[PDB]
Amino acid sequence: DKKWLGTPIEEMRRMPRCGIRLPLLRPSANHTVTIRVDLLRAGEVPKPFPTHYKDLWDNKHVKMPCSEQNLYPVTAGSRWELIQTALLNKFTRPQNLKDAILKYNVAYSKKWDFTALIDFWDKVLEEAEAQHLYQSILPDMVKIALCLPNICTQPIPLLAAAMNHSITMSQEQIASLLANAFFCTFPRRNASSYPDINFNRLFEGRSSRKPEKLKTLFCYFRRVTAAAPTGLVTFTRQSLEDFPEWERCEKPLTRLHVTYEGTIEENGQGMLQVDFANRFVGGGVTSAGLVQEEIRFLINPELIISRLFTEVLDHNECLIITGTEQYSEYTGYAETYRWSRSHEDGSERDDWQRRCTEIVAIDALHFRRYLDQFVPEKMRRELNKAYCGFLRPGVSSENLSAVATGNWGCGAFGGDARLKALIQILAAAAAERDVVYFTFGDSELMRDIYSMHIFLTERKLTVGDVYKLLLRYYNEECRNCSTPGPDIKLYPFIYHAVESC
Ligand SMILES: Cn1c(=O)c2c(ncn2CCCC(=O)O)n(C)c1=O
Repeated sequence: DKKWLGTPIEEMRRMPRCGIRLPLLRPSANHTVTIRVDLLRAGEVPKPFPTHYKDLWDNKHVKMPCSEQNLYPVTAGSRWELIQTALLNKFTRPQNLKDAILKYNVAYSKKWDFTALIDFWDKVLEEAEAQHLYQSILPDMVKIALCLPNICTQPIPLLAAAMNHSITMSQEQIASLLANAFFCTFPRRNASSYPDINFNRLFEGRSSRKPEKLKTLFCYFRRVTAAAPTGLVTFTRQSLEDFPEWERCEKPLTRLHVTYEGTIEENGQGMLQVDFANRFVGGGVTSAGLVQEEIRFLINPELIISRLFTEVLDHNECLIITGTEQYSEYTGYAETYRWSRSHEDGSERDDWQRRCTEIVAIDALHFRRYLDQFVPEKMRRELNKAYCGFLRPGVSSENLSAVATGNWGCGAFGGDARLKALIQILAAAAAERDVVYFTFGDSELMRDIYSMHIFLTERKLTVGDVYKLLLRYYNEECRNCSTPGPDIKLYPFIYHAVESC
């Protein structure tokens, strides 16, 4: 019968109800705020601050396509003026859009393949859908792109490695920026520690995934150019310098809800939603990937702009994004992913007019050899990564939502689900958060995670006791194991070890 086990999900803390009343929104050395805070009002489009466009062109800020420093060889010409010229033409065929984008990307005229764009327009859409795309959606997208200097007036700092810094910007500013990314306008982003931002890889090859990606993104573009979204989104890079001594951590485990049904994004509303991220945030979203991270970034595209400014994550870092809106629904996953329909996001907004949706990008390690992940160094790494993603310095536990997650770094990256579940349970306990864990049809893993959790909680083991058990497993079954897998599985080992004692 049972579709879930443990603590009822109803009993887990959610935003906005668990939330702290926010401090007043204001810019500081660690918080860039790109709108008029004095004028922020529910239901109104935020007004950019400053009033007039200010340009920085340096290695600490985004290089804006509308910068006077964005030049091209004629004698230098203004590449911004060239962009305007190229994009302010009627498109009636996909080649027209390709050629427009190539006018200010001349160096890529042989490298960039547009097959997926051509096939989407010509071979996937119905004739009327194609016509709507080129008569309405694309010209609307061009106009919001070309409005960039009136919309994004404030230089945007890069979130570079080791910085602890936030950027709070409007959904409207994001929309403008992403339309630019679609038209591949961001300079010096094509030719190494930053993800791709321009959408050029979205247009290449013949993956059956590409039409679904494109439909999902057009769903967003149609929505945000028809009526400006009125909210804000904050991006925070978080870097911890000190990590727990896990073997000494005396904290108790927290509560668990575990289910083989539901999704993170729908069932975990209001909770801290894990993005199973690439270290290059968004991974394959505007190229060939389509698993958990790429899906979330497609259905909540404001996530994608993190790639404009977020340097590759180091082992002690994460990215926390608050306020992204869901614009699409889907079915399937990976090679069966399909766009279903438009989504009307019902989420409340906090006092900064952010949707009460908090997502954290934590990248797992890739394990070439399965046993490599049980090495103490590798276990501590994953614990500390997840801990960084879950910890909110200067917030009490009662104000912290549950963590909504699942088999983080399992699948392509070769992670063990039962290990990673326990790692996350320990990270969460240390950060004083409950765990809501989704196994996506895998009912045996639901029961196993549940049985281990209740076992350890009833015997009141601490984070440190459990971590020492993981060390014993490494020392006794892994370190001098003759074979690809060890003699005894982790969970059975832990049950025998504690029941022994
Ligand atoms: C993280 N995650 C999943 O793992 C998931 C899934 N749906 C099926 N699955 C299971 C994997 C199915 C597949 O491998 O194609 N969803 C929606 C998901 O978020």
